[PDB]
Amino acid sequence: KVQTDPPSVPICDLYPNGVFPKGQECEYPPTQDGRTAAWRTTSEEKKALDQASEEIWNDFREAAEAHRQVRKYVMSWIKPGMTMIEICEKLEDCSRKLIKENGLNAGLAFPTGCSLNNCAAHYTPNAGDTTVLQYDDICKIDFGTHISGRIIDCAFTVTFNPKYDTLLKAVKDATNTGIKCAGIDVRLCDVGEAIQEVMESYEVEIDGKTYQVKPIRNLNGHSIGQYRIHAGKTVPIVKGGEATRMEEGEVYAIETFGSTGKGVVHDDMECSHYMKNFDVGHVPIRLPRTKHLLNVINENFGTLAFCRRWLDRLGESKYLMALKNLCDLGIVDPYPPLCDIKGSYTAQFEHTILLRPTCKEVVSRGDDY
Ligand SMILES: *C[C@@]1(O)CC[C@@H](OC(=O)NC(C)C)c2nnn(Cc3ccc(OC)cc3)c21
Ligand SMILES: [Cl-]
Ligand SMILES: [Co+2]
Repeated sequence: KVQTDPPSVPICDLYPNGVFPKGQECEYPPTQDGRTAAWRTTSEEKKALDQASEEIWNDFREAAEAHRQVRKYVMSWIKPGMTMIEICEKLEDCSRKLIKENGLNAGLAFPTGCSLNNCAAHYTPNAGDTTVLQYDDICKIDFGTHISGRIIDCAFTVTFNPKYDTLLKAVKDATNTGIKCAGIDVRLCDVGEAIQEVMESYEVEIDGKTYQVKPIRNLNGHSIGQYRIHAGKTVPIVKGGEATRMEEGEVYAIETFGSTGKGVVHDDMECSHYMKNFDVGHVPIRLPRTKHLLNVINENFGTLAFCRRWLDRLGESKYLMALKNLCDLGIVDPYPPLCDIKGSYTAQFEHTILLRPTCKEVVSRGDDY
């Protein structure tokens, strides 16, 4: 009936009637000629539509409340000296409990990113990884929760040295300015341009060197679909892209990455993250270890992302060759860590937003960010 400390009560038990709290609700921006969009908020036609999707928005809100409680707990104990494995296991244990993990009905949407320094995304440790979080590290915590395949993608940056404080502010401001710009009929490239303009208004000094903060050109916000983290609409963080448009009822991950490096990421380091190709259909496999592994993936993850550690915990071993086989057949795709140049520093902030008929909801907003 109230949440414990450390948190252990499922979000579903704290809201016994099943109605989960709304995120930050916002009027859409005015149209570019100048007209207002407040009418959506009082329209019967829009209120009807919105109600027809209530159970959906409610599933996102449950997932979002789990994400707020997990991240508040992580900020309380994450410290240099902890191993990356210990941080991810402690976060994931809490997430499993709060989301009340139940197969594909509720669970973890994707592995815990905890990318360091010049690495921006897609690092989680594999077994045996001895990496320890240090005092000068800049660490992107990116973790996802879901209810019925309704995904919260939300991310923040942890530091301990105040030298990064201005970089964190830039990226936060840039992300908030993306969120503000977003709305129905807005051009995706318009959201990108707003993000860029803000991001580059920021100069930062880090150990006696000055930089203008750059958005990472090839990391992008994106639409979200059911059991589909990246559903094909992509949002730049630089100027230049398609001028296509956000539509009513869609869900977006609005993320920005800021960098003191080239502002471009390349694959580097060993792969931890994998995910079935959403568009591959059924493929009969006779090779027995490869068949078994695909069954394990279909059972436990479907089209959601997973990592090596999550196979290990299911009791699978000596599966690397079978995993490679699935990648080589195109059934599974690998997602290796994405890093800017050696020596650079990268930061991230991200929320999930719902483009409801009646209002824009930053479903994952907290008091924290
Ligand atoms: C994978 C990542 O965290 C970072 C990449 C990003 O995709 C893009 O920016 N794509 C461009 C069009 C090149 C992205 N979108 N969602 N996430 C969350 C996530 C997805 C998959 C996964 O494991 C496979 C983990 C996290 C990201
Ligand atoms: Cl400094
Ligand atoms: Co993310």
